[PDB]
Amino acid sequence: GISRDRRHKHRRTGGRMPVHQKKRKFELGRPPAMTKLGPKRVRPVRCRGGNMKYRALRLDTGNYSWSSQKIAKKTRLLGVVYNASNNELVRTNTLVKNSIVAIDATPFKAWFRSFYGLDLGHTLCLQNKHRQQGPKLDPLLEEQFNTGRLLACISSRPGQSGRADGYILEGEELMFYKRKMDKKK
Amino acid sequence: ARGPRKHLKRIAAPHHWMLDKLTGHYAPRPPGPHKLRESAPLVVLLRNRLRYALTYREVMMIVMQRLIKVDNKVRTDQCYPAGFMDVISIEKTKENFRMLFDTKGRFVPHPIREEEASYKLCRVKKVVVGPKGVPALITHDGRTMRYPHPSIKAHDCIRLDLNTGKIVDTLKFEAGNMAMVTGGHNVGRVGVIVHRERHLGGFDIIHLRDAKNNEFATRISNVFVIGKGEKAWISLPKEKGIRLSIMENRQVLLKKQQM
Amino acid sequence: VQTERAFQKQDGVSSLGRTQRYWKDVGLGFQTPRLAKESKYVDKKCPFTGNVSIRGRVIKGMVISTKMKRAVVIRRNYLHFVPKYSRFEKRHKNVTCHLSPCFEQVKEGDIVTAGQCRPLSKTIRFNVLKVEKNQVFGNVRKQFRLF
RNA sequence: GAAGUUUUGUGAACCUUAACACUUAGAGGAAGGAGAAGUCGUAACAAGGUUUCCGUAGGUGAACCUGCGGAAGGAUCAUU
RNA sequence: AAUUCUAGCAUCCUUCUGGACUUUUACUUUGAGAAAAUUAGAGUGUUUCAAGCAGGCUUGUCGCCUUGAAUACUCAGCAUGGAAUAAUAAGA
RNA sequence: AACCUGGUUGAUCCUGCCAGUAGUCAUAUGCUUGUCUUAAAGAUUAAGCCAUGCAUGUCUAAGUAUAAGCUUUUAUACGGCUAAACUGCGAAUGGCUCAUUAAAACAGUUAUAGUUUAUUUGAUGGUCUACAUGGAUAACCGUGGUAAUUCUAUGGCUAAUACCUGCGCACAGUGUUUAUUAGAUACAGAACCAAGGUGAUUCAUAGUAACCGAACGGAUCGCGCUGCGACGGAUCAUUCAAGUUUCUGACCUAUCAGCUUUCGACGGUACUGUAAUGGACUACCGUGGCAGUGACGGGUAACGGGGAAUUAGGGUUCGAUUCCGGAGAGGGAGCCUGAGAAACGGCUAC
Repeated sequence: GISRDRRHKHRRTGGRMPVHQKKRKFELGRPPAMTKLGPKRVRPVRCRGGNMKYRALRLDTGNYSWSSQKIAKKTRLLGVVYNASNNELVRTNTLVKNSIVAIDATPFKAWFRSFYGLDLGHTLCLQNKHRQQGPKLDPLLEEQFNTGRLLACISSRPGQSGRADGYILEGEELMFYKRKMDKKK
Repeated sequence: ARGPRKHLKRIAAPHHWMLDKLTGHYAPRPPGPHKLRESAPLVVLLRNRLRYALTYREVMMIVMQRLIKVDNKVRTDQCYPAGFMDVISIEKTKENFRMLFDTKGRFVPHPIREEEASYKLCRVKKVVVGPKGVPALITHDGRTMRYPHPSIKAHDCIRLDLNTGKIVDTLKFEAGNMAMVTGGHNVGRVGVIVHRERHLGGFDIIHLRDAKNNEFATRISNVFVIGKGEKAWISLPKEKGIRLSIMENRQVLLKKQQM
Repeated sequence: VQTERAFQKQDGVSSLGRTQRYWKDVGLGFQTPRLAKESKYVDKKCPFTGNVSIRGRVIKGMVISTKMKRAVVIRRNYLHFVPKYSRFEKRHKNVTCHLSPCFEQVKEGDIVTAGQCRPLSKTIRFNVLKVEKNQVFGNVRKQFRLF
């Protein structure tokens, strides 16, 4: 199969490396699941140890943590927007780690109304306390909410876990990727 | 290759068992509490030390009576690794054997009293926090005592009760505490601890001093604290881990044989 | 500074900390340099800044080139005994080696100590710990020092 | 969850060309040594009957010969 | 008293209560750790011997010798005492 | 035993080889051979090819018994004893060989904060019709096919520690996945307001906010309000390991001097992949890396070492072969099952 070993390929000197052994199962690799958007499917691959490792193939949804507010919501995905490594993966909408993705933002907007009551577009006391405790929201995130979208980095490896998780972009990361979206335009 | 080796060979066995060269191609192979080369299997006690059994067949006939215990627990497997500072208890004869290191560098079953054969010592490998934030020792034996004192650190011994699970008496690892060696060149030697060098990176070593004022060194993995500065929790074997010299060991031996 | 296609960010610092900088203390009797703490560079593979343990060995030697990016190559010299003739023999091995941009102006023919770590690429196993400025005249590869 | 099927990767096997390696035929040419005794000279060893020898060049049945510059391992350690 | 090793005093550090400094190594010393078999070798009448790791005492019976099967050997690497020799560094 | 004799001449003294001499716990071979103890033996060339038979199977009081079996004791669920068959575990060890292979393997020496681990040993854990859930499968009976085998179809029953489901406090556990706070330490304090563990970490662990079902929280068995142990399975150590990994080390050859790269050569960033680390692999980006101390290539009648022969010291030659690694099962390649195999007394293809 796919040999991960160093017995093939050159030495540092530029010399062929002698090989007197057949391929070994512990020097294994497997074909890469370029997982994407769509309705959910996932395949348990039996690995070394007996231990199972769940290969993503299509993922609709994911758990995405807002960092500053300290909450996380289950959310549907819309599209893959940017990738650092390969522009072909954005072309096909392929979910990988470090991949920048669009997100519904109606879970966060419903929470932000309920928690604070400043909104976007007996308790009251609890809301005020929460506001004092924690709601200004960046100027760019204010514009971003108006579309009904957010931007977020995929943090999990979908191929290993069988799960798209991530975190929402904010501050310097958000200002950075807004350059290289606008530059291609 | 391809998996674990089920046979071990004679000659490729440990030397400190003292299995002979002829009279067998293979040797008994001990996994249990202890390592392969820091233990001795229960067959070669019965046939090649205590001389109860003649054959490998007869050890099965002894052990499947459920007469042999270790640590107040019946072990049915004939090739069980019974190592350093384990108690053995046979109910018929009513005699008990604590395995210590002989001064030459061999295993020997030291016979002991009935009240003494309750307890045994376990030097702790490290201390570590388990789930629900509970603390827990782990031993050289591969026990895991839990809820200790905060007092108890790494590289020091604890008297276990065995009749019950719990600890009783701690000991500390410091200068002026009695300490046997369990491995390497100076095995079977007991002396007070003078000093330890740190060497911040790998392998701390300890210089320490025999009761006839001979000075010698070992790594900390080998060193095993018995008791306080002079005196000891345990009973010791013949010679008490002095290790007298080569010409002395000659002189005492041939003086014996003339009767 | 953001040179590259992905956002270069230091792990250790959370997104809550966006002023704060992470710096490790590598230990083994090696002091953390000041330019690691003060400066704003990233490096994944730095001992003092990122996830890499130093562990096992430590190697001194002479730097012979600094051409490739964030990495050097360090000529070790040693005598090899030849027991028939009862006499020594000068050999060498070029260890290739990581270095971090806390160390400014690492010239060719400098002395450099370097600890072992996990394999970062194919050729490099070792990572730098500390450097020393010295001049060497003519060729560097001629210069035999034993350490 | 079967047969069948789509695109990938792992990839045996066979073939074309080329190079490298190793054996191997060949009319004719031209070496070396061996025989065991032949034919033609006489080159060297004595100042060996033109002292011997070197480098290089040309010539001749063959050893060899002669030109130019060296060497004594010469046949002279030597005479206004 | 020879032969070792070591404290002082001729102007000789200190931060503390063993380690930090003395440019750095090589070198030498002691020590660690490194499987046995083989090899050298302690003990022992396998009838001798090559071998082997056994045996030896004794009308005593929970047999005894709190029985023996020692020990050495195994460039590079880790550690350490040291005043020469030789590299190497430098030139408040 | 740190050893020397014959041979150039008419004779001498040299350089110098040739021949003699001795060993092998090295093969072959000739002639001869009374005894006992120990004992190498299809390695050398053909890792060429194979008739026949054998070399891996296994049951306890304790997984499943309606043999239309046995056995005298006679039991309204089941008397025991057991063929057969299903399930479990093993078959990856051992044994044999030396064709590959020259910083490869191996040796000593590190590291695993870069990881998997059946079993053993010791720990831990109420938090999600609970007097008990479901329907098929052998052997067996009936019955065929084919020239032929460890080929097997159709029909009829019946089991589980096989297979698959699955309530539960005494919103709510543990685990997975991401975000993220604490994880202190060279000194004493004052005033004001709204404490595990390493040389060393992002380690152990606790806390916060959610995520998924794809994993645990026992529908199991024997002896005897109550004890003992058989089996199952999760996490954490432990042990038997294994995979990578640091440094240093090898025979001849220069009638082999320049190799490596757009199709990974050396490095960087970000994926992917793996049990995890890595140009291991993929995108973009830089132009490096090795070499006169022998790179690259060629030869070996080359597996490496522990060792063997050899009577000063220093050496020279051998090591297929008792042990420890390594590789292979006619040549190559692929793969299932499992803790573990790129297995060959397992399978698929040329």
